[PDB]
Amino acid sequence: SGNLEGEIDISSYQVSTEAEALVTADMISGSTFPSMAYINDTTDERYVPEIFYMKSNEYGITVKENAKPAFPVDYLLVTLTHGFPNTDTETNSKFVSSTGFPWSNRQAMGQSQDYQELKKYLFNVASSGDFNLLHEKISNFHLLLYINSLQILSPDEWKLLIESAVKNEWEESLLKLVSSAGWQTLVMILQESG
Amino acid sequence: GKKRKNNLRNMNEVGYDDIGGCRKQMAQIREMVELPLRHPQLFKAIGIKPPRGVLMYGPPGTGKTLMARAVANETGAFFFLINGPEVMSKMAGESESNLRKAFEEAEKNAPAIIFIDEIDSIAPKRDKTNGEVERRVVSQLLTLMDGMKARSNVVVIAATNRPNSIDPALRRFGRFDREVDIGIPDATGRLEVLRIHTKNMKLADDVDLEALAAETHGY
Ligand SMILES: Nc1ncnc2c1ncn2[C@@H]1O[C@H](COP(=O)(O)OP(=O)(O)OP(=O)(O)O)[C@@H](O)[C@H]1O
Repeated sequence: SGNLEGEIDISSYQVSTEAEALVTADMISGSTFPSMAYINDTTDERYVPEIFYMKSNEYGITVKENAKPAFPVDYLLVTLTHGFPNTDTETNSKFVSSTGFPWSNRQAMGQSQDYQELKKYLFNVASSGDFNLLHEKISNFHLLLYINSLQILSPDEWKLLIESAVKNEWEESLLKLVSSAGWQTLVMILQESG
Repeated sequence: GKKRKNNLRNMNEVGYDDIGGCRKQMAQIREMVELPLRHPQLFKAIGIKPPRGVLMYGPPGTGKTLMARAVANETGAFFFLINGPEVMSKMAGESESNLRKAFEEAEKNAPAIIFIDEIDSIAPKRDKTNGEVERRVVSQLLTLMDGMKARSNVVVIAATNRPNSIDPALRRFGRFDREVDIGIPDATGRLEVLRIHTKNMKLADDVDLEALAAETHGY
């Protein structure tokens, strides 16, 4: 949403265990006031008792106020803290990716996964070698999902592909995959396709 | 005119002319309140520390509040009123805040007068102070009065029904040390009260206010 200074900061939250148990029995709904949540009625299926929200006043005394019409939702939240891994290169990530092959269903923009994009992204590396370059091009989450959806490779071929793309020891598995018949057919058709 | 003064001449419109039949106690309270505030130079010249607290008491309906308000208005000093009930009706932990405010505001606007009406309802006899809130409020009042010695040109007046209804700790040096007793008036006082009250009624020709004053005893 953005911080107090006008940036694109990010915040993480988590609803309490009673809000989780309140919504299951309906009993709550959004209100025209953004900060306050409404309360439903005692119909013939759902029975809602009187709801009190407890707060402490400036004099250190807990005060219970009936809130049938609406109550603030700040009593139904717990705040987490986000962050990023230190600049020290630990490289415990599962993918050197997120910049390349287009993501999931973004058809609204020009990001439309298709055979042409594969032919332009994952073909020059497969036409030259440099197994390291091929590995760093093959370790894209969305690329793996897309090739799986293509269903050209059989389940065992895809299992060895994922373990080649996500496991720290991939030389032998990468060689087996690139030598596999399924991968050979995939690359051949990809080259033939325009 | 009168009272710092038709222009020069509803509880801020009371003066010494709205009180009758209490010359002695009125003189006592005046000489105890006006002089420290109106003329603080006398005490500086003679090198004494005028007493601060004043404790009026008497049967209800004797005009204690009337006298306090009249003196406050005549002195022309910042007047702050404290009522025992309304202070004691606040939520727990807020009565002490109200007392602290009252006293800080009075100090910051010296000269000032603080009138604690019905003080026996917030600092009752120690036997009757059964409860954490009662003890806390009594202690806050005692602390405020003790810390007032540094404060100057501030006078505290308290009104109670009997001397034996307030906490005994309030009647010591540096606290409500001066005391005043209001009694029922005599025939002359009752006649003065009747003339004060019946100064707007459409009395008939055959009125004998002297006869009423003679007949009305214990009023
Ligand atoms: N000389 C007088 N003495 C007493 N009361 C008088 C006198 N002249 C008028 N009154 C009227 O008598 C009534 C006195 O009520 P007042 O509130 O002053 O008495 P109180 O019981 O001592 O006060 P409180 O409970 O506020 O401390 C008021 O109506 C006042 O106007």
